[PDB]
Amino acid sequence: GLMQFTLPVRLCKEIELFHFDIGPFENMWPGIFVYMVHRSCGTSCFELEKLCRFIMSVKKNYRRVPYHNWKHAVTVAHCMYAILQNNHTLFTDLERKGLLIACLCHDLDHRGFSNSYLQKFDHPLAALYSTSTMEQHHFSQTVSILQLEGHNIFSTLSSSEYEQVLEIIRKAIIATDLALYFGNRKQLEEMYQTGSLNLNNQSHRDRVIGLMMTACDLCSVTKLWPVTKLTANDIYAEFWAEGDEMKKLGIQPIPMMDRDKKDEVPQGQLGFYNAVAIPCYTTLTQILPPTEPLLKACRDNLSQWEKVIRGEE
Ligand SMILES: CN(C)c1nc2cc(Br)ccn2n1
Ligand SMILES: [Br-]
Ligand SMILES: [Mg+2]
Ligand SMILES: [Zn+2]
Repeated sequence: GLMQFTLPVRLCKEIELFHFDIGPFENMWPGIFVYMVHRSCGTSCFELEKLCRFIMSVKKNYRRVPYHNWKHAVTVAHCMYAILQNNHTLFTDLERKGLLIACLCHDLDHRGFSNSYLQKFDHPLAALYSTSTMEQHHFSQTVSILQLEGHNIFSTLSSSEYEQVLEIIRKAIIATDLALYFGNRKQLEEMYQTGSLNLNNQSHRDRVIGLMMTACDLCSVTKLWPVTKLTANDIYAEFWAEGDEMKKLGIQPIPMMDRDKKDEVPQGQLGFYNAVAIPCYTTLTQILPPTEPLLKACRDNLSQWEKVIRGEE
């Protein structure tokens, strides 16, 4: 009970900032996650023995793909940590517990392919779940791991608190389906501007937690330019692999995914910052003013992609 995790000074300070990079030392990522849980939640939220066993089973069930991997899991959990710490009083005990676990689990057993590719492939998971295919699988794997002997980090919740936290985690993971993001932000935009947004309305919290999840999931666009630039390589390596597999099914992939059309990437990143990222962190800043640094960092990187196009790097 008296066993804190402590990090080296540079990490101890930088981890509090939205733009923190968890680094290339895999073996430190579990301790980073626990540190965050302890400061975000308490030293008491989870039995350390069970948490550690839950973390290492979650790690095992992320695959060795270029981007949708264990590092992404922890990166996305860190962004949620930064949002929760800069918005101390807005979130219940259960939400703080549930959301860091949601973020760590959100891409469990991802194979590096989109919901579209599963459906064109006719992957079994596409028959089991017609929408938010991978996201329903990710929630399914989370529940599977939670039910391994020794792994129930929630065992000390009441029956009804347990049901609420698994419901927070399910909606949180489903919301990482970018197809659902557009409508979810449109509604939050209207609710904010007409003044009807009410954080005591459960259906409204759900929407706001969904946007937080989109923001954490996209947080690679809110890092320092060199982190953003190198992560984009990993993202495009999955896209081009998926484009290769589309060609194998006899389908010309969208250009984003065509490795013959790399030249078009900087313009494609422009489109994405403008269509998805900027609107996402704008609406999030409006709802949760202290998340402004994510918007500012996102704008800085949009500006960096504009420079790539103009031939200035
Ligand atoms: C090109 N689009 C779909 C895309 N998706 C992402 C997600 C993140 Br994080 C960063 C860049 N991109 N680029
Ligand atoms: Br990126
Ligand atoms: Mg995902
Ligand atoms: Zn993700």
